[PDB]
Amino acid sequence: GVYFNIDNGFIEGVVRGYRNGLLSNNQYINLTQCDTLEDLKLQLSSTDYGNFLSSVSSESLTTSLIQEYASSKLYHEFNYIRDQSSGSTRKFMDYITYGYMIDNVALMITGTIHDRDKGEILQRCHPLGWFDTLPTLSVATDLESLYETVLVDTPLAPYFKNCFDTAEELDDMNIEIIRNKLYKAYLEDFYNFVTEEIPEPAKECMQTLLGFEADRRSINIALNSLQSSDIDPDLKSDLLPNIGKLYPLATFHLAQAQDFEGVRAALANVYEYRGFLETGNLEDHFYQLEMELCRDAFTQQFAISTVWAWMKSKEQEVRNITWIAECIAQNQRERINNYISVY
Amino acid sequence: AEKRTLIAVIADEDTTTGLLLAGIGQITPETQEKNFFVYQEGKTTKEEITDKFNHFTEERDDIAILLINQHIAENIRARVDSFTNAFPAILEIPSKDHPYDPEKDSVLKRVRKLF
Amino acid sequence: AKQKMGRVMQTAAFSLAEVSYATGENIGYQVQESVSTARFKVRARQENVSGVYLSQFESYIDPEINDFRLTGLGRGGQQVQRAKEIYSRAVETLVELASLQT
Amino acid sequence: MATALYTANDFILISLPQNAQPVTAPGSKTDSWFNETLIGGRAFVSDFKIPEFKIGSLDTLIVESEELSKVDNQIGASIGKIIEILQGLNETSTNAYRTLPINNMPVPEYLENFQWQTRKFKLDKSIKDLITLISNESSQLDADVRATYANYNSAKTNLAAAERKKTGDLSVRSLHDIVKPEDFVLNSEHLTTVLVAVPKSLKSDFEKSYETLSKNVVPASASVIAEDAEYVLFNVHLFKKNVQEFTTAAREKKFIPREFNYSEELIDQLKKEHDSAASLEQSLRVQLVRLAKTAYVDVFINWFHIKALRVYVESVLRYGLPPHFNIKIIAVPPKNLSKCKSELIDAFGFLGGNAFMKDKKGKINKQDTSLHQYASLVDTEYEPFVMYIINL
Repeated sequence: GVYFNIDNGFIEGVVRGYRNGLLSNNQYINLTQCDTLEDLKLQLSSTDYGNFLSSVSSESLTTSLIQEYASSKLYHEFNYIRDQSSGSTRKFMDYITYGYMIDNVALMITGTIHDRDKGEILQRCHPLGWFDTLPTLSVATDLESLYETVLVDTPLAPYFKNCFDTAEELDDMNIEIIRNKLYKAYLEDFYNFVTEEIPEPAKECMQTLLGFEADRRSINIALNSLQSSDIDPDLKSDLLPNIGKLYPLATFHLAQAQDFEGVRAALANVYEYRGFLETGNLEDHFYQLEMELCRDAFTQQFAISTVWAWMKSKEQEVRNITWIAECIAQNQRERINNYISVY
Repeated sequence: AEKRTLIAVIADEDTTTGLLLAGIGQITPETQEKNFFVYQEGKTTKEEITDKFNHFTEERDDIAILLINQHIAENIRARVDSFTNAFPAILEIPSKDHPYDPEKDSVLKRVRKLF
Repeated sequence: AKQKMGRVMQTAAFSLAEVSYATGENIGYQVQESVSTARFKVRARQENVSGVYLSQFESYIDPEINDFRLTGLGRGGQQVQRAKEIYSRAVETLVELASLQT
Repeated sequence: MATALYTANDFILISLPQNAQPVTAPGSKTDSWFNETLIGGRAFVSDFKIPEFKIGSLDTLIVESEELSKVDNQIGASIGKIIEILQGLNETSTNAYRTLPINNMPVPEYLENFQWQTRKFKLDKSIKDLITLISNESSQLDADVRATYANYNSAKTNLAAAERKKTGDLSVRSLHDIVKPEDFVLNSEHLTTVLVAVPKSLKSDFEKSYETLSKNVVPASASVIAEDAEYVLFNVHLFKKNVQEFTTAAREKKFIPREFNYSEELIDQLKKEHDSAASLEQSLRVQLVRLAKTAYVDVFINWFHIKALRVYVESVLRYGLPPHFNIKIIAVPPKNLSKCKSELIDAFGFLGGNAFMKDKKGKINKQDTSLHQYASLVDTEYEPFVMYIINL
């Protein structure tokens, strides 16, 4: 914390200011009391969202347009913080967007197998994961002619190290394999970047926030492989990241997990993930643990992990606002308090 | 008789995705054509709904039930009213963001005459 | 039965809309590409109601496909898997009700 | 404002009882105060008293206020669209289309003779239907200007697309301004012509190899009929069986074949496609500028109708006795609006309520939760006296 504020003095204090706009529990209870999407817009206008839906005017206001604009101002705030970044900070900001570039690659090359139009499969793409040759993934079908033509000049190029193209072009079954393997190599590279060049207070609390991403992705790969996959464990172990808290003993048992109990008995030996697969919504368990790991990353001051802990908390805020606005527009209020608020 | 086992969809994009998750349409193996028509508001043609309705009702006889959103059915009303058979069945079910409205329903018009 | 079907479709339809915006991508394109069999099919049968035989449908679920091979969207992927579970049940209500219409 | 006026002024419409008095500087007649006192005597005060309307009931009065508010925003919206379409077209003046004198007669001056204009609106009619007529008129006009522009934008895309087909890059261009029977054929029985767009680097390689690329090629036919800065356009005449082999050999070599036929219908259709797109855009263009202009004036008179009626309706509903109100429209010279509004709030606000008059200079606007609200929809603070502010 003695050399932090040279290049990161202005960057943190604005992100710390962006943290104070996170909605508290009372500001969520005041949103669950709304009756109309217009009343929810006017309730959000008193927060730090104020007049972000001003160009809508009560007629074209749907519950997806709120999720569009509330996330769009997240993305513009992220771009403003990234434009003032330099050196290792700017590289850290780029490494965050690489994981959205991977999702936009895997969403762009499924819109060409199904022959859906290129102008409408790109408005569903993520704005932070934009690289200049992203629309040109609609030129080929197989993996080799999409790597060697487009994805060499991208920063996703070192991540195609284990994607074995056996000259089968593309179905929907192997694009998910390529997606999981790119995200695996990306989690490896970004963990080594955090361990290598990020300073020490923003190292230990970022290795945990990133090992949680690896553990959640390992459990989701090892649990989605039951229903819509029939694969060997030696080919399944190339999809599980090896940086996390869960790797050396439990991802082996998640690799040969043929049943739901093969996952549950594997996650019963790890201490902080046991009980997730017993009761309740599992996705809510992962989002709750994500927010509890992002809350105590703001409590360490001179850290660049506050950017990660801010944007994941602000994404959870946009998800909670989207869930509430979905509840108060479809007139279902049995689970309106299913939001996640640690702030 | 038992020769019809397919459900065709005429529905808005989000509704057709849902029905398809459940699995009721497909890409036929004898003709290479969907048993679904994906529609979007203000971005697809009035003529295309017409072609799809005819295709599933009269130029297909392996469709058991054709589900159709009332709102979409309305666009192509002449064609919905004019198909009067029960093989395949034509069933208007309430569209998205609309409850039951009796004024868009082809079958209820038929029932009025005689009881 | 028209209202019952309207509702069952609408409540499911909205959940599907929510799942799509929250994860961060449009799923419906990928789902259309993966499907090339129809899981829920029907068997025709004649039931005598009054003098005349009417046509009835009884749905049967055939295990061609279980879900679809597209989910792997990390954390956001659980929202899509659950969305299918809620819809498979909704569609079935529509189908049994749909038989009466015929 | 300073660019959204060029011969207008900005206006405050207020209504007070004929018993109202100023407490800014007591002892003064309301009429005298507006002229002498309000911002250094610079205030131009004009009459705006509109006669009675039938009113059916107390319940119905409430419902009237609801309609006046929504429509008035809707009409404001409709003017926003019309002005946006004129700028879009590239109609900008120094005294129009961003100010626009109502019917080519200054704006403060129009309001001075706006004593309830009649265009199909009658002062002995029922209030409700008139509100509906004014709103219907504007809406129809709004659909008209929008619909015509849509067709204008679409028409422009056809012209642009077509300009590349008549001369541009070779990937959508084949000649059809000119047609000769020794550069193009397809109305033979044995002969056809296929055009090959060959990159300028590859050009010398095309002249050497073309004969050999397929069998039975017309000797010495390869010449540059057209040229740009990326690709060159060639004619080669050959035997009809060879046409498939020829195209195919060529794409491998990395020359790129350009589909053309000496079919008359296609040649005639390409020229016509360009001409017709232009003809269409031109017709739409005149019609659209005229329509926007006519629409503008009408939408403006309707807007001023709503505001005048909305201040009368509000005034009777809050004040009660006396039956007749003293209504004025005060033209504020530019950028002194705030200081003007403050001198009024302090002068007249006392009538509304002793605690309900706060000092405010500039429109205070609140919209945060149900603890702060400001609008005619819902409010929890507002103007204590009846005031609407009109800005162009």
